[PDB]
Formats: sequence, structure tokens, C-alpha cells
Amino acid sequence: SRRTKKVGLTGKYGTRYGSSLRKQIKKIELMQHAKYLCTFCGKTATKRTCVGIWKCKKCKRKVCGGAWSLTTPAAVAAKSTIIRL
Amino acid sequence: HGASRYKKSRAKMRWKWKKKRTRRLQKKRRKMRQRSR
Amino acid sequence: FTKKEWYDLKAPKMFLVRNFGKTLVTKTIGKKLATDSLKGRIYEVNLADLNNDEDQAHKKIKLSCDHIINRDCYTDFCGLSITRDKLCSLIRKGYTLIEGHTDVKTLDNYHLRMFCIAFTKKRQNQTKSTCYAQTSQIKKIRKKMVDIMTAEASKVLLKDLVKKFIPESIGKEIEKQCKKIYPLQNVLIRKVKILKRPKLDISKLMELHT
Amino acid sequence: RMYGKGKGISSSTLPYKRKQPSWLKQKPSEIEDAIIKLAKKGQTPSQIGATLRDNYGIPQVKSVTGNKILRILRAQGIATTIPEDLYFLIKKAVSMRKHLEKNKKDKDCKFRLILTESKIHRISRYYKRKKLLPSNWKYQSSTASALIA
Amino acid sequence: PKKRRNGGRSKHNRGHVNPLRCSNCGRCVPKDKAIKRFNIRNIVDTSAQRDIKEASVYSTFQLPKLYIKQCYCVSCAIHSRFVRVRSREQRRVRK
Amino acid sequence: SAGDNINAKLQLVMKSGKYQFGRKSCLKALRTGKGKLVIVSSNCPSIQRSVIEYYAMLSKCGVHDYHGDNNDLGTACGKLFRISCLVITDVGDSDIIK
Amino acid sequence: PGRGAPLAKVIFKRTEKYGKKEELIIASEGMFTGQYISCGTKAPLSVGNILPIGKMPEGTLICNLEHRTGNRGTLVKASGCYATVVGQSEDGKKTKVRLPSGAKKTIDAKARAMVGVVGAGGRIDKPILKAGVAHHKYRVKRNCWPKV
Amino acid sequence: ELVFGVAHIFASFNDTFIHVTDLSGRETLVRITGGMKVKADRDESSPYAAMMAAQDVAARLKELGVTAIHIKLRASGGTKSKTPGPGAQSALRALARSGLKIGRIEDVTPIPTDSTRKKSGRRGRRL
Amino acid sequence: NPDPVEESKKHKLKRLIPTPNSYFMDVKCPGCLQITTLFSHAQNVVLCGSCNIMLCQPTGGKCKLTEGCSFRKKIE
RNA sequence: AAUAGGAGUAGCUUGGGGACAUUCGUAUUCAGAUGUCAGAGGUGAAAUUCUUAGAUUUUCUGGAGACGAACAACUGCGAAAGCAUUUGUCUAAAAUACUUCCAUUAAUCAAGAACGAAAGUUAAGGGAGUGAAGACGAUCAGAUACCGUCGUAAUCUUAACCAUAAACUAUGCCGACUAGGUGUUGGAUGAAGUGCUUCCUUCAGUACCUUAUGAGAAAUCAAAGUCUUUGGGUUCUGGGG
Repeated sequence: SRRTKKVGLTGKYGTRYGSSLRKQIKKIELMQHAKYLCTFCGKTATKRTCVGIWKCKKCKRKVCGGAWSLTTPAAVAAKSTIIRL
Repeated sequence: HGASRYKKSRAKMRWKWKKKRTRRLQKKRRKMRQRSR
Repeated sequence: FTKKEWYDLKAPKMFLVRNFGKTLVTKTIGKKLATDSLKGRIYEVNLADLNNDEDQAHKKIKLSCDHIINRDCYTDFCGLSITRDKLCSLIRKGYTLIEGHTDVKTLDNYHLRMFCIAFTKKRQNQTKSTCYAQTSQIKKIRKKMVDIMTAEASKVLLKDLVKKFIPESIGKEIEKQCKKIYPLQNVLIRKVKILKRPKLDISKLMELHT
Repeated sequence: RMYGKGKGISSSTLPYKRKQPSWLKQKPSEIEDAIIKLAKKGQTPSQIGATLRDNYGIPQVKSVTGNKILRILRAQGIATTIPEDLYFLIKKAVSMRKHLEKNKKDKDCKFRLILTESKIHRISRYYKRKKLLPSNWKYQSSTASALIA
Repeated sequence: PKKRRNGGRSKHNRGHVNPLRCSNCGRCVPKDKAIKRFNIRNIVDTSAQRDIKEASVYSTFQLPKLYIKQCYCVSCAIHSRFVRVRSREQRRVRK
Repeated sequence: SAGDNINAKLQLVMKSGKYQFGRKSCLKALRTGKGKLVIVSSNCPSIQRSVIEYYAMLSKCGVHDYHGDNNDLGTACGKLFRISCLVITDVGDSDIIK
Repeated sequence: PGRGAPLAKVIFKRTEKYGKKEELIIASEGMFTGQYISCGTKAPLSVGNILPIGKMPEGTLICNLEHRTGNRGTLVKASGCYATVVGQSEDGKKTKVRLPSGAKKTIDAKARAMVGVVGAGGRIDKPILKAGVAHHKYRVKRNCWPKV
Repeated sequence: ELVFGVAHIFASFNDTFIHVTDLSGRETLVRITGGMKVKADRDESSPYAAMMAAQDVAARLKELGVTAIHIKLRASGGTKSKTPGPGAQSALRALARSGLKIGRIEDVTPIPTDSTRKKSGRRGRRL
Repeated sequence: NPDPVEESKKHKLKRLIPTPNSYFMDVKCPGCLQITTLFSHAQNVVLCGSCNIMLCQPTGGKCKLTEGCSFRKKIE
């Protein structure tokens, strides 16, 4: 936080790799390391344990999700569509 | 001119064109600054 | 050019003349038998010229070719439009245009899309030129217009629905209910389209044609 | 009008007479009892005053009693610490913020949310300047719903 | 100075009025600013109408009307002699 | 409208009713037969909801579904932790029944 | 890691015998542990169910298609990917679907597919950070790199 | 007695096409444009040419045995213009002169029912 | 001059001397058989005190009252 | 309890206010058909261009992107930018009404912040038409232009950004007082067309027309008036080219 001006969480990368790539990495990593709200117990502890899998620690349960975030806009729309029909 | 733009009376060449020439000129000068630094 | 040969255009039992002309069709060759060419094609029929009342010339109906024997094609209903000249004429400024629609199925499993226009009435109490209705009212009218129309379409068979269209009975029923919300004027069904007209039940089609 | 471009002046206009209706039979104790019943049942002072005028037929509490209803509510100890106006505004702002959390593309909701929050801060600053609101107390963006429930 | 009180159009209590495109030069032009002529017109005149009617079936029938709505820009309207320039005072005198 | 109406009732129950929140207390109250009304979120566990409903049915106690989250029922009751389900053990100024 | 997305361990009970039998299915996005998955002709339409393509309503999104019935999900297997049903034959028997390449193809209606989109979507969106990360990728794939 | 065809009259302003067909459209009867009749290879739109084209169509229809026509007028693409072509009136008058029997006449000019963008810059064509 | 004016009351709520437009009415209903004070511009449905059934219909422009019933105007 | 302010409550109040879903129509375009036979496109006038492997033209299916016409206005809403298919959902808004509540909460505001057309940037889609660039044919004294034919980037959506426009009621915003009439949109009050509809009165909007021994340099302006008869409150800006 109160260390770097603009590179923030990609400051560990900072001395290496193109700035635009570090910008692209920053957006993805912000999503990646976020702790999501669990549908199966109501706490914001849901973390990614491997690429497609987001596990709640508290209720010990594996939700399949996107690579860098819990759900794609595509899957939500598909789910919604199926309920709609 | 003044700070205020255009105001074609009789005037001269187009203000937008004068502005185009200066925007192009400022870039050219910025290239001279780049050559320098 | 090469030779072609006239074949008679019949109309269903509901239409008074039952014979609305002759069409020429190219002479037969091997494997392509001209029956195929006669079948499936579409005719723009002006309605008045079948029943013999000139009032109904503002509509046209579309007729498809669905059964042929020898030199005769029986034909079936496929859709309905108002003539453009009449429609443009009906549209008058200072009054409120409402158009409803819904997608619907007919008792005998014919699937249609039906398009119903309506104008606000002139009346004696409008005084000044602006006779536009309020938007909440036209939404209520639009919902009501669709509700009456879907009820009218669903009830009966195809022939009876076509019969309802001709003197515009649906439009009269729509007018009677919606007058209460606000006075209306020419409420017509502008267009009718089939979505899914049955491929099967040729036998019933022939019987309907009679 | 505070923020609106318009300027409607529709409002209450009392009669010139500021004393008791002639036909009234009730003493202050009866009006107090009616207020107590409504208040206890969970009505707030505007709702009580409107109910008293409409349901019970009795206009302005200041005319039929020696006191004014928020004062009476405080005096009988029923009164909320939070005012009606602040409660409704916070709920409205929470409603906008909840909605904005769901739907991020609503610019008008964001604009309204900042406007309403600005009115919340103004009302808070006034109540703090009065002896009404604790010095330590302050509005905060997202905890407010839990705070005032 | 200001020649036109309304700017030659009708944009009051509005930031934008949608463009239509001209029937003549093809330019984009706001619908209030645009010179719109509804134009109810008959297909042919009298000898032609007589001949086609005689050739025609039907005692009842009469030819379709032409419903156009023709949009002119300011240049177009002066160019094809559609409108006059009035006179300075007279530029407020509507038909 | 409906969630708001329920929230007003819950606010009244919080203010002047006597209530008890969470699974173990809620079961104990039902088992006792002290409970007047059980309000269960759909975001409760299937099994936890089912047990409470069975207990309520046996003990002749009404159950009401809450639409909002377990957390939302907690913030509705003015707390920062989830409640999921509560049982009213004395009715407040609340209109829980006709 | 050879597959772009997770596998799902699914338990059925032996129809011809007794006891529990374990399958390996490709995990759909929004799949979860303790999710119930239904498979068959009379199965209800819902995400991750395994249905003949003939029984999909048009414009639905599906994954794990097979080019012939009982070939066991040979098509549409990569992460985040999906096919769309683009038409159903008037006299049945055939069904028209749209491959994740955008290509349209006609298969028999009887052939199965799996409702929804494959897990681990957006994987390609992150750029490759470094040569060691590329090494770790090829270490679980194939002998194919450095690519001179 | 009478045998009816449908006379599509398609006017592009640049030319006036007379294309008569069966009442289904399918199985056409005469193509004659108007521009086919122009012998100077310039100034393509002409009422005279449209009249000659109509006379040829009438000759051909008499040769065929179609004794009556229903008329469908259409001006261009209706995005290009809403104007009917000059020779259209001539084509109509020639059909009237011919002695072929004239049934229902309709406009089917195909104007857009929307407002999607069209040819030339936003300041229009300067021609 | 404005002092003896009588036709000033037509204007907006705030006049030369501001006044309420609103008034009270003594109302009685068939079958209910009870006489009750009620407010022009009341904002809720009002039930009979004798039994349980409704009397007045509220609305924005004054009140919509009842199709039957008789109403005397309250005077001080 | 302010012809101040805020909050409430009420009415099948209102509307192209905002967001999400949904759905329809049409032209256009592509592919699949379909019937023709010589030209069709295009313009000051032609040619480049397309067409006998069947173009243009006719009718039909299926797909696709695009838009929402006519209706539609000296018409509505929006802080401004801006906003027009159908229905639903989530939302906000103002006026009217109020013998509802509060009790001066206000006004305008350096600093700071939000939103902010078109273009531009960056990424994913999508990429039909239109079409900066670019290519030819002309036009012409030449023409790299207007004009014709073709046509990438862009236009469209999502996700970030960018923060300027004659972003103009070229009129800062609030306040009072001045002068009439014709209209007009949203309510409330009364009376008469047949509960509804009309008309009358009245509010908040909103334009126009005429009048200013009012103003101004006049144009014009009911505000730009009530300012050498100069002080209702306040913010911002300018000092010949």
C-alpha cells in the first residue's frame, strides 16, 4: 500500500518485464488473490487453490470457477438463460 | 491572438488550420527535445 | 424461351369464386417433374377479387401451393397484410398510434405472429388540435389489445380465424373494451404471419379446402 | 428547493386560529394515550400526526395539547435517538448503494448517491452542531444499515 | 448578431434532437432544424388517369396516392427553388 | 415491498420482542415449545432448515422463509455476523400473524 | 495439467450389480462438490447435465460434445469453451450445433453433450510471465521447446 | 376468359424497368428494362424508351396469351430515393394504350422502416 | 386596492391572508348507523366504529368518500 | 412554523430520467434456392466498375449485423452530457395535496471530488452497411480536390482509459419587484356534455405574439428591466492589436 506510487502489488515484479505487461498482470493478480464470498457458508474466505478451483476454507468445499475470478460473465448468462427458458 | 479562440471577422487563414500547424509544430519541437534529451 | 402450360388456381371453401386464375408452368423433363415447381410457391391475392365486394380490396392475403392433382392446385392460406396505400392513408397526425403484437398458437396447432394497429378517436370533445393520449393509457390499451387478440386467435380453428379477420371482428371487440380506457378509431390487424404452419395433416388440409 | 431546479411550494397551511377546535372532547391525557398507543405500535411522529388527523379526526397536537409531539415522544421516553429524516435518508442511500453494488453501470444512481450522502453529511453536521447528535458519531459509507437497524 | 431567435429550429429544453438524413443532398441534419415536407402527391395527371381508368377493371377503383416525406437541407431548399428568403421582418411570418 | 415489510417486523421483534438466534438455541426453544415463530433464511443449510421445519411442525410452531442472506438477516437484526435463523419467544409490537 | 480444466469425480451406483462406481467427467464452470449431476434421455435441463443434443432448446450453451453417440465427449473439451445449438431438424434425427471455432456442423440428435461452459475460463488472458513459467508448462505437456 | 399476370415496374430513375411475371413471381414472362431499347448508348432514362419497352411487352404478352396484368410499382432501393422514375408514367400510359386489361395496381417501393446509415458524408454529397 | 377583496381565495394556498383549503365533515353511513368526524384530504381508508366495514375511500384530490352516505360540513 | 429549507405521507401522479433482462419490425447484406436473357451500375457528361461461369430485375427460405422510421410537434423527460421497438424487473424524479414532522437546518462557494458528446489510446469480441487512410476512373490548364467506382483503420458491444467541443438560453447561480394577451404539458378546484368526458378557476413548468416617457450602441431584451435616481446576496472572468 503506502510504499509505491503506481506499481502497487506488481512491485515484486517491478525491476523486470514490460510496464504494459505489468499493468496487465496487475489487473489479473488483483482478481486472482481476492477472497470471494462463499455461497455455501456466507463468509469472504473463498480462495483459489488451483487454477479452476476455488475452495472455501470454512466449509471446506470446492467450487469450479474461472482462471482468475470466481465466475465468467458467460457462465452467469448461461445459468440465467437456462432458468429463463 | 487573445486566449479566446477563432473569431473570424475578415481575419486570416483558418483558426483550426493555425491550430493544426501549431499542434504539428509542437510535436516537431518535442522531437527536437527528444533529439536533445 | 421453351414451352410452358396453364394450370388452374383454386381457392378454399371460405372464398366465394373458388377459382382465382390460371398459372403457366414449364413443360416436364426427366427427374424434375414441374409438380415440384408448382408446389410451395406463393400468390398475392387481393381478397375483393375472390368474394366480389370492393370494400375488402384494402387487404391482401398470401396463398401457398400445397396440393396439386393433374392441372389443378388447391392452395392454402399463409398470411395477411393491409395494402400500403390504405395504411398510409389511415395514419393521420394529431392522433395516437398504438401497435400491439404477440406470438400465438391456434387451436389446431398453427403457430402465428399477429400485428394490430390502432388510432385514437377524433370525437366531439377534443376541441383544440392535440388529441394525443397519455402513455400509461396507451400501455394499458396495448396490453389489453394483445390480451383480446390472443384470446380471439387461440379459441378457434384456422378457417374460422381467417373468417374473423375478413370483417375485422377482433378489431370491433378490441374497440369495445378499449373505448373505456380512451376512445379509439380504426383498430385493424395490419399484418399476420405464420411461424409454424403444419407440414403434416395434408388429409385435413384437403378436407378444409373441400 | 435545495438541489432541484424546480420550486414547488406545496406545504401545510395552518388556520389563523392556533387554539383548540370547539367540538373537541379530548383532554391532553387522551391525546397522549393515542400517541402512546401509535408510538408503541411502532409509528414515528409524522405517521402518528397524520394518523391522528385522519383516523381519529384530531388536528395539530400543539393546539389540542400544551406540547409538541417529538417533545412528547422524548418526554414519555419512547423516542428513537436517530431522527425520522436521518433514518429515511440513510435507508434511501443504503438502497442506492446496495443497488450500485449489484449494478455498476448506473451513473444516475451514483450521482444520486453522492447527492444524498452530501445531504446526510449536512444533516449530521447540523445535528452535531445542535446538542442532538454525539460528537464521536459519524456517518460511514457501507456500515450504516447495520448501524441504524 | 443573432439573426434567428430559435436558431432556425426548435431546440428548447433539450440538449440533442436526433439527426435525420436529407432526401436530396444526403446530409445528416437534426429533425427540428430539418426542412420536412410530407408530400401527398398523385401518380399521374388527367389524360393519363383517364386512360388508365378506362383500361382498368372496376367501376370503384382509383389510383394510389404517393406518401413521401421529403427532407431538404437549407442549401437544397434554396437551390431547387423550394423556398424564398422572405424579408428580414417577414422571416417570422409562418404560412 | 415484501422483504421491507418483513424487515419492519424483524425490527419490531429486535426492539420489543424476545427472540433467540442460531441453530442450537432455536432447536432448544422448539424442543421446549417456548417458540412462537421461526424465521429461516433459504440460505440456511438444507439439512439445518429441514431439522428446524420438522421440529416446528411437531411443536405446532409456524415457520417463515426469509428471502435475504444469513448475513442480511443479521444486519436486519443490527449485527455484523450472520444469523441464518431465529425463533421469536415473545411477540413484540410486530404483526407476525393475523 | 494436460487438460486445460479440472476433472470431476462423480459417483453412480452399479445398475447391473451392487455398490458405488466412480467416473471422471470434465468439470463445468459453476460445478461444485456435492453437486448432483443428471444424465440421460429423460433427464431435466440444467447446467452440467448430460443430455442428447436433440433435447436442447435452440441457442443453448453446451460443452463436451461427441461426434457420434457414446463416443464419450470427444469434442469441446478445452477451458472456458462452449458450443451453441443453432438448430434442430424439422423431422428430427439431426441437430445443428456451432463449434468453439465458430464453425457449424450437423450431428445426430441422439448424440450427447453437457450443459454449460467448461471450467478455468480466461486462462489465456494472463500473459506468460517468464521463460521458467514456459518451462513449467512444457514440463507437463510435451517435448517441444525451446522452439528455435 | 381473362388471364392475369403481374407487371413489376422497377424504376431506378437512371432507368425504368418493366419486368412482367406469373402472379407468383416465379416463372417470369418478359424482361425488357428500358435501357435495352436505347440505341444511342447514352442518356439512359427515357419515357420514350419506357413506352417502346411497354409496347414490346404488350406484343410479347399478346404472343403468349396473357390478356391482363396487375401492376406492382417499385421505385429503386428506397434508401437511394423515394422518387418514382420519369418513364414510369409513360410505362403506365403505354400499358393503358396497349389494350391489355388493367387489374389491381399497388406501390411496393422498398423504403426502410428504420434509420440505419447510408451513402455519403455527414455534410452530404456536394454535387 | 386589496383590503376588502373576497375573490382572492381562488389562488394558491398562500393568499393575501393564507388559509387552509381543507375541512372536516360529520359523516354517517347506511347500515353502520354511526356518526363520525372525517377529514377532506385524508390519506387512509377509515372503518366504522360500530362494527368492522369500511366507510371512506381516500384519494389525492380531497377524498372519494362513499357512493352512499351523508356528510354535513364541520363548523366551529 | 418563513408565498425559505429539509423529511414524511397520499393519488390505476407523470414522463423517449438511469441500469439489467426480454422481445418485435423493417430495409440492407450474405448463403441456399428461383425464373429470365443482354446488358446493369454510375454522372454536368461519361468512364473506372459488375455482367453469358447468367449480372441487374422477380419471388421464396435460412443466417447475420444495423437501426427504430412514417407516426413525431415553435412535443416530453434529463445536473449537464444526453435520452425514442415490445414487455418485465431493479431503480431514481418533480409537481400537486396535506389543520403530517422537524425547527433554521440556509444561499452562493477558493481547495478537493463526481459525472462529462464526437474523436483518440489499450484489450477482448463482433467486423453487415457506412467508411479518416489508401487505390483507381475522371473532371480540369493541371486536380494529389469537389464527382464516380473500390476500400482497409474506425463506426457496434463488453472491459479499461482519455477529460476536451460554437460542451451556446455565445446570457454564472440564487432573491424580490415589475404587463398584458395567445398557446401549451403535468396536477388540484368548481360548473355543464354523456361514474366518465368536456368547459371554468388555480398552481408548478413552458414557449410565442404585442406593449414597453423601461433598458440598451442599436440589433434586440419581460430580461439584457427596477443600475450617475449607481449597494437584494454571492461565485467566476477581462483591461487596444
